[PDB]
Amino acid sequence: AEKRKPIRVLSLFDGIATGLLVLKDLGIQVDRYIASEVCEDSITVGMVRHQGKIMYVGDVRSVTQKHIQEWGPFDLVIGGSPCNDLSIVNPARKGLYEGTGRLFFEFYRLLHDARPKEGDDRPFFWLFENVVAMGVSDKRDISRFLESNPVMIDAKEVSAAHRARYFWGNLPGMNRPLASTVNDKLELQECLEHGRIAKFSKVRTITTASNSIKQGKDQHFPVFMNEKEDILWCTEMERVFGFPVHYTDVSNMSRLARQRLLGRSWSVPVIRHLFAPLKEYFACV
Amino acid sequence: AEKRKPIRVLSLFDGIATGLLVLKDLGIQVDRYIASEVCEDSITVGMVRHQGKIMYVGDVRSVTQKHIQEWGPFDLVIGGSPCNDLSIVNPARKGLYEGTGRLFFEFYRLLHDARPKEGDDRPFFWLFENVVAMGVSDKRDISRFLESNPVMIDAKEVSAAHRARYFWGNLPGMNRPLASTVNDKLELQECLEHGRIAKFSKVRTITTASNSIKQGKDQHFPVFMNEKEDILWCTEMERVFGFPVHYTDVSNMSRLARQRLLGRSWSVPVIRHLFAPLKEYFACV
Amino acid sequence: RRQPVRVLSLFEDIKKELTSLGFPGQLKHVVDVTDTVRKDVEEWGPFDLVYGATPPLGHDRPPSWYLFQFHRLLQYARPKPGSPRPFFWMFVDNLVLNKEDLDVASRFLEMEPVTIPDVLQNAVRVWSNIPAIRSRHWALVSEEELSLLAQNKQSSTKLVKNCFLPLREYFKYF
Amino acid sequence: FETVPVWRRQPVRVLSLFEDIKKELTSLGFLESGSQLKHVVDVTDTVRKDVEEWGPFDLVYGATPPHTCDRPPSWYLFQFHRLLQYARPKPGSPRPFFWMFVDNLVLNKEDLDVASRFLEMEPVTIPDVGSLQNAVRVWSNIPAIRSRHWALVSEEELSLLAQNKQSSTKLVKNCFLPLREYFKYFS
DNA sequence: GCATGTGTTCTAATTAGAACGCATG
DNA sequence: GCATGTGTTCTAATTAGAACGCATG
Ligand SMILES: Nc1ncnc2c1ncn2[C@@H]1O[C@H](CSCC[C@H](N)C(=O)O)[C@@H](O)[C@H]1O
Ligand SMILES: Nc1ncnc2c1ncn2[C@@H]1O[C@H](CSCC[C@H](N)C(=O)O)[C@@H](O)[C@H]1O
Repeated sequence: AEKRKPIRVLSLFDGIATGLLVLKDLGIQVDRYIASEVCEDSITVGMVRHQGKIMYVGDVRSVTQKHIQEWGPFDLVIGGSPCNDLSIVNPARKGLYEGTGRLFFEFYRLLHDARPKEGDDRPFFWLFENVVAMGVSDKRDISRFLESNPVMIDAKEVSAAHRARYFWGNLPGMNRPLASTVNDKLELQECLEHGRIAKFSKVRTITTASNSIKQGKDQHFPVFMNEKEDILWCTEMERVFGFPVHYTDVSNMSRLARQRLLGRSWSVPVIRHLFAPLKEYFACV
Repeated sequence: AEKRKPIRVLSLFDGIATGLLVLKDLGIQVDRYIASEVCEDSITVGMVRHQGKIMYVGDVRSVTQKHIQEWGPFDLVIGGSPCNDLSIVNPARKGLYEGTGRLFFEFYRLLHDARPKEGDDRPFFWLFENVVAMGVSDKRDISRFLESNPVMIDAKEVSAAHRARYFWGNLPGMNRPLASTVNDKLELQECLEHGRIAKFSKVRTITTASNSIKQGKDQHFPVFMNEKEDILWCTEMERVFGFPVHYTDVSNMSRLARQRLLGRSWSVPVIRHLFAPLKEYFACV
Repeated sequence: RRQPVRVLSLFEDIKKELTSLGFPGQLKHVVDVTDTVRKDVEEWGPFDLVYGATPPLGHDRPPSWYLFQFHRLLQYARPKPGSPRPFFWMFVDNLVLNKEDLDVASRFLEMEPVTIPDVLQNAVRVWSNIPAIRSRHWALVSEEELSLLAQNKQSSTKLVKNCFLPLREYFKYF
Repeated sequence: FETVPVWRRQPVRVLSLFEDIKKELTSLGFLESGSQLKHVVDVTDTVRKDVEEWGPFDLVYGATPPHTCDRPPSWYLFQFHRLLQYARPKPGSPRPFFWMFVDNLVLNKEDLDVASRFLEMEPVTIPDVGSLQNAVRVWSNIPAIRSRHWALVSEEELSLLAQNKQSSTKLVKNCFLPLREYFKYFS
């Protein structure tokens, strides 16, 4: 019996390298991790937090079919496109076919370019992520181009924050019930620094809008510290998202710059739940 | 004298609790650590990074004789008064008797109040720190009021940055030469994150100025990254000063707020050297 | 002695050009391809020509929609990797797509567009795998004129049908 | 703190800082007509060994200048406190130990707060004397000064005194009065 | 049901950058 | 000599906060 070989990943719209982070937590060997990203803040985090393992390739629109063949074969193809023109939180959203919603089709093209041809029964896994708060047509259109329906997973059941997301893909057992682990921080109190009191169990969805860190329409402060009320700290937002502490503390970034990266990123425990069955297919530490 | 006992410390102008950090690092058992601090950011760091061990008392001018007597007896009295009116880098400095310069006398008063009575044999140590770039008359008066001559200790010998500081005190072997330990990072290169290259061996004195991080009269950038110049990151400044990484990463503080705290604090290895022989005089857990 | 051709027609009706050019039902046409899964195109028999085109200048949907839906159904109607016979596809634009949409078109269809002119009056952009669509040293026309041609048309086909011409040798017969 | 019989009393040794009170203490009879009182003005280089050498003291006097001060107003207090702690006797010391700091309205509210913080007590307003003519603020460990019911002076009426005097006695010299029952009287 | 949102924009408070500053080892 | 400096105060550029918005599950 032939032994399992390290996984080969193409990560589109990588962000702060959550995919690589999760794979390394699962102890999965990764031979190559080729990621497409434009934001300087995102790429800088990736280089530092992973010691330059990631081969950064640039704009997703610069990635050709031959490049996919030349860099391949890819065992895993993950991606999470901008939802600034998809989410119904933006009254100025330009839909799926205009603005940045169009970037979704780049994941669509490259996914088709990365798949094995006929007569190739080799394992090929992929995952696409976006919000549930989008347009009905757009949700349908995404399902039509990917030829699949999304699994809905709220990070509310695995973290201390609401985050209902859609997940398209063929990962083994995407639909299976979510189980809590020993190191799953479900309560807000678990994510706070010492001497700080949590007012709520869960917090609402964290966005790039800085005031999304305040709960309710009344904009309540989430945390009480020392005779005054306070918002979540950057270190606490990281723990809420399931990221390592001080993960985004690079390149002199402010609170807003860090919440911008975290705001658009994945919930680590959710991705871990989805990537966990990949351990059965590839080499491990 | 049955055995060694945990040290009782009075820290005036505590800042980011460099003293307690060092006492902890030396394994010295601490009975109490009473800090007089007024800055909100500073106090927050000390509360978080030391788990509310520190007993904060507020303004130093609010600390009375009765307070010292009740809170004590103190084994160690350390302090580093503001130099923003003492350092010659400030063209509008007010001197030792005006502005924040007069806060030095508050240390002089509390030192006098904390000292043991006549005929008392018990060990009592004190340490006072301030800059070298002060007036020749201000340096004179400080020595006169403290009845001692200071020891000039530059952090460049034990860290990766120039920091010529005067140290008044009575600690065992303050005059002995500085020996670089295995843990000390002596060059800027060792303090940088991955993928970063140092343009200089040692950086110049880091003040609260945003461009004290730049070098020379030409204002050169300290590091190289991706064939493009850059300044030091907050995490890197903490390595240069000798602090733990992300020690100041609290309360959503910006780069300025973080550098403002680091700029005014002590070089950790310098304090580690000075506090080193105190582990003989006190209980070490 | 070469068999005739199953044509899949997208968005615009070429039942006139293919019948007047002499190219009973061998042609399939769909107008709203929104709910067209893979099985639908598969059930409509094999295809030797998959045609799609943007609506005439001044017709009601985001210009990239036609380009994206074309690429989707085109990948549905491809034969086995071991080619059983001749397969051809072509996407026709009528100066609707802007500069960005042309970059998207070229990238998704993995080849540069051929500019098809008329004397200067009506213009057409063509993406096609036909070795004879490209072979024709097509009459050169400047882009600026093409932009002005659309600007003078806001105020309000032939040799493109001869683009069907070189498809005769592969097919039959009339 | 207690009063001792007349014959056991001794001539007071006085450390008079910034301002000589050799004329005030003589007219009251604390020093003989023949030359006991050390008057130092340039205490900037005065160390602890100097004061100890300069002989034990019973009364360490302090006062801010009325005029032009070469040094900041707070400089006089800080230096006074420094030397006072130098001249303090051993805990088992016998004779009366006294100290005094006098202000001629030249210390601001912030500097007044600092003074009372370092000397661990609030000052005493001594007026003299029918409109008010002169007044001084006094810090001392002398019982009678912080006990007598002096005339109450409004702060809004003291800043007026600092206005016309900056535009430029007997009862004021009664701060040394209650020191007669502790040391030798000469007449 | 209805209230929740991988967003964008605008406003005052802060930031990051740079000029200014001259006595001192 | 002559660079240096536990700072302060100018900008133009961001930060941090709040308002806005309404379709979707
Ligand atoms: N044209 C483009 N090419 C590549 N990446 C792009 C892009 N336009 C936007 N992006 C990136 O797509 C990302 C979408 S948010 C997804 C981030 C990711 N899920 C994470 O875990 O961090 C953003 O970080 C943005 O920088
Ligand atoms: N009135 C006061 N009472 C107590 N601390 C004060 C004060 N005025 C200023 N300070 C503090 O004195 C410090 C001067 S620099 C002190 C730094 C400290 N030795 C360290 O290693 O971190 C500043 O933190 C400032 O907040």
